[PDB]
Amino acid sequence: EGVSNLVGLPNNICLQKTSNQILKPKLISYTLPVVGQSGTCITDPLLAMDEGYFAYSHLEKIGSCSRGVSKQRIIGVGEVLDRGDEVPSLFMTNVWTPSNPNTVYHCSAVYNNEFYYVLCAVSVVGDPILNSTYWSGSLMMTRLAVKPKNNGESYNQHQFALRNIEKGKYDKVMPYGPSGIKQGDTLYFPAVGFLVRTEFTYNDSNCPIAECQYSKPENCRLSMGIRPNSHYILRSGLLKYNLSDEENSKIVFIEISDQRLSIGSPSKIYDSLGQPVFYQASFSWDTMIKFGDVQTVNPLVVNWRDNTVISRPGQSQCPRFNKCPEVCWEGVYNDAFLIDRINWISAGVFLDSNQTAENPVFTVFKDNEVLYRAQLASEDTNAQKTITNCFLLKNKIWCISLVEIYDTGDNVIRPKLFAVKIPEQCT
Amino acid sequence: EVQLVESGGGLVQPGGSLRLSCAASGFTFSSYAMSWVRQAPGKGLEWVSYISSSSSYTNYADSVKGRFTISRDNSKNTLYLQMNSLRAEDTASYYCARGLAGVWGIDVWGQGTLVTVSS
Ligand SMILES: *[C@@H]1O[C@H](CO)[C@@H](O[C@@H]2O[C@H](CO)[C@@H](O[C@@H]3O[C@H](CO[C@H]4O[C@H](CO[C@H]5O[C@H](CO)[C@@H](O)[C@H](O)[C@@H]5O)[C@@H](O)[C@H](O)[C@@H]4O)[C@@H](O)[C@H](O[C@H]4O[C@H](CO)[C@@H](O)[C@H](O)[C@@H]4O)[C@@H]3O)[C@H](O)[C@H]2NC(C)=O)[C@H](O)[C@H]1NC(C)=O
Ligand SMILES: *[C@@H]1O[C@H](CO)[C@@H](O[C@@H]2O[C@H](CO)[C@@H](O[C@@H]3O[C@H](CO[C@H]4O[C@H](CO)[C@@H](O)[C@H](O)[C@@H]4O)[C@@H](O)[C@H](O[C@H]4O[C@H](CO)[C@@H](O)[C@H](O)[C@@H]4O)[C@@H]3O)[C@H](O)[C@H]2NC(C)=O)[C@H](O)[C@H]1NC(C)=O
Ligand SMILES: *[C@@H]1O[C@H](CO)[C@@H](O[C@@H]2O[C@H](CO)[C@@H](O[C@@H]3O[C@H](CO[C@H]4O[C@H](CO[C@H]5O[C@H](CO)[C@@H](O)[C@H](O)[C@@H]5O)[C@@H](O)[C@H](O)[C@@H]4O)[C@@H](O)[C@H](O)[C@@H]3O)[C@H](O)[C@H]2NC(C)=O)[C@H](O)[C@H]1NC(C)=O
Ligand SMILES: *[C@@H]1O[C@H](CO)[C@@H](O[C@@H]2O[C@H](CO)[C@@H](O[C@@H]3O[C@H](CO[C@H]4O[C@H](CO)[C@@H](O)[C@H](O)[C@@H]4O)[C@@H](O)[C@H](O)[C@@H]3O)[C@H](O)[C@H]2NC(C)=O)[C@H](O)[C@H]1NC(C)=O
Ligand SMILES: *[C@@H]1O[C@H](CO)[C@@H](O[C@@H]2O[C@H](CO)[C@@H](O[C@@H]3O[C@H](CO[C@H]4O[C@H](CO)[C@@H](O)[C@H](O)[C@@H]4O)[C@@H](O)[C@H](O)[C@@H]3O)[C@H](O)[C@H]2NC(C)=O)[C@H](O)[C@H]1NC(C)=O
Repeated sequence: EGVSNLVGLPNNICLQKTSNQILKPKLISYTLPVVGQSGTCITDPLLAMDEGYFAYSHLEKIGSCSRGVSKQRIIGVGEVLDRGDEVPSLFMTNVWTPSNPNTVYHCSAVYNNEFYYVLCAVSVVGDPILNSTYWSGSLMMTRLAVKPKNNGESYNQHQFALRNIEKGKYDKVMPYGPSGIKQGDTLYFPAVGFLVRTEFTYNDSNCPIAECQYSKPENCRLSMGIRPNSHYILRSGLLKYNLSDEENSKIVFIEISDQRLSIGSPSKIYDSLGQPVFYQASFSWDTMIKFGDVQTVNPLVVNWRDNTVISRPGQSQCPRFNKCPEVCWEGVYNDAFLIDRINWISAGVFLDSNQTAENPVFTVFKDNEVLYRAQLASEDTNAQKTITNCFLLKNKIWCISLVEIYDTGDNVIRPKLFAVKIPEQCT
Repeated sequence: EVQLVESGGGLVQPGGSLRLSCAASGFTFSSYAMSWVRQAPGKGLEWVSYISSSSSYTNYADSVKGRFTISRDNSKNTLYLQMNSLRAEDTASYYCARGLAGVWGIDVWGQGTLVTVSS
């Protein structure tokens, strides 16, 4: 019994393409009525899962859901057990809330022996990626046990400021992504870099302008920054934290390779059937999904995937299915999880729209097509960020996905988590 | 289907002592976790207590750290709460669930129970 990661020989999942909806999503985020509504708003979700223990984080805003204020940030971990009718869910076992809510930004979780490290960024100038021209660079680690004890005071919660940073040539590092992986006694966190634009070494001749007649050569170089005349260009990567020493807080930034170099976006690195898989959101001209399995971690080189059917929507400047360099910084985070390696099958919640951010639809794509899909809400329900993680329930693969949707009787976009069972039959 | 049956009333003098019970049926109560949650009109969720499976770990909130203590009666499925020395800031509807605070819940909130502390 229990819940384990993707290891061993699971049950055979369907492989062919069919239209019969064999997917049965089940909501596991039953919230009480909000009678007496107000201008509430929940954003910046977080969901990590590993070896049967999950985490969660959210920022509750009062007012406009983008330019609002902060009231509370619930960051807590818990176990993953069966509700009883052979349906997995996320049971909470510990909850932590910081005192000042307008300090924590861009958290990142990871699993360890009997803890759950949550690496967040501390800033006193607002959101970092919007005001990075004055950020200090301090990073705070939060440890939350997955099984608290009576009167520990040092086992259920422990924080410490990260002092030493091994930044190679950048200026500031920051955790950027939902979750990471473990390698026995080493922790890895997804992150982004901040390099000076003037100190960037990138020849303006490797831009893929094969068939992009209506474009410009320097679009690749201009797209690496949040703005055309920006002062810092982003760079995805990983943060290494070797906790096997504990002599001094170490921060080792592992930059990504130059293959398909895009702007910095929330990245996710997870384990699947022994080999770690990597994901990177598309907040640049390259609107297609950026999947890939990692073969080398210390020097980060990921074998990308040439998927030409799954992408994310955006604005008019850089809409979906765009494969040409254009100066733009927009998109939505929609990841997936590798459920099989022999056939290289993935599964994730992606949006189905050209220039809007509605209609969240669960979909399973092998490499260049969609096998079976299933919608979660109506064709008009809005959605911004989706986080997908898969696990096992004693004989078979299950996937719990956090999909922010617009509830009818709530009038607020609350992060609701579903539960989809991958079937063992086609049609 | 999981059925949650709340109990306990309200309209008590300030500083009194009430006992809020909540029984359940369906899932095996012997090995799970229970937590009281409350919400006043105008605010959201806030955990009130927490308890483990074998009545080993017990957690509370900073506002009610020393007010009451949760219990467990695994023999006869129940969930008591011996509230003591309540204040006016405790007038809210209490509920029972299977998660500490979260935004979670693996069953529709059945009826709830209101507790009024005033005059
Ligand atoms: C990204 O980060 C940067 C950080 O580098 C952010 O920029 C910083 O913004 C803060 C804002 O507080 C600056 O601090 C001070 O701001 C003061 C603002 O004055 C008042 O403004 C509001 C208006 O109310 C007043 O209006 C008039 C104005 O004359 C008054 O007569 C009236 O009586 C009202 O009181 C008030 O609501 C508010 O509370 C302020 O009181 C500045 O006045 C102040 O100037 C000092 O510092 C100057 C040097 O910077 C110096 O020359 C002056 O003489 C004076 O000593 C001070 O600037 C930070 O200075 C500023 N940083 C920098 C580097 O300039 C930025 O906002 C942020 N952006 C985002 C999007 O997050
Ligand atoms: C950043 O990226 C750009 C683009 O790739 C690089 O610039 C290109 O460099 C290549 C060389 O690697 C150029 O290709 C050829 O360059 C020849 C240079 O001429 C002389 O150069 C060598 C020394 O390097 C001398 O020893 C020798 O005598 C050569 O004669 C040109 O002669 C070639 O001309 C051919 O193409 C042109 C069309 O461009 C035809 O009209 C000619 O008839 C002939 O067939 C050829 O061009 C290439 O041209 C460069 N591109 C541009 C736009 O200039 C940068 O070098 C790189 N940055 C760095 C730091 O390396
Ligand atoms: C994260 O941080 C941890 C530290 O906390 C890192 O773990 C360290 O990894 C290094 C790897 O180089 C370990 O160094 C090892 O030390 C061994 C010493 O143990 C015994 O060695 C002798 C055995 O004979 C050896 O002879 C030669 C010597 O080179 C070897 O080639 C042979 O194979 C034999 O092993 C004994 O005589 C001696 O008395 C010792 O008992 C050594 O044998 C290894 O070859 C290696 O040099 C280091 O010990 C680790 N530290 C800890 C605390 O475990 C970890 O790598 C970091 N992770 C990163 C950076 O990703
Ligand atoms: C989409 O895929 C689904 C995958 O499960 C399909 O469901 C399966 O469809 C087949 C073909 O119709 C069923 O096989 C038949 O089932 C009937 C009825 O089984 C029921 O029997 C009693 C009632 O008599 C009921 O109590 C049971 O619970 C069964 O549900 C049998 O009479 C036939 O002999 C034959 O076995 C499968 O049973 C059914 N799956 C399940 C789990 O029921 C679905 O049909 C596909 N849809 C389309 C449009 O292709
Ligand atoms: C969502 O996005 C999809 C992909 O971006 C959209 O599909 C694209 O739609 C555009 C708009 O039509 C197509 O662009 C042009 O299409 C016309 C075809 O009409 C004329 O074409 C023939 C041959 O040229 C001509 O002889 C006739 O007179 C026709 O009137 C042409 O101008 C071009 O060939 C060009 O293709 C895209 O081709 C098309 N792409 C794909 C992959 O289908 C889709 O429309 C969007 N939907 C919404 C609702 O926005």
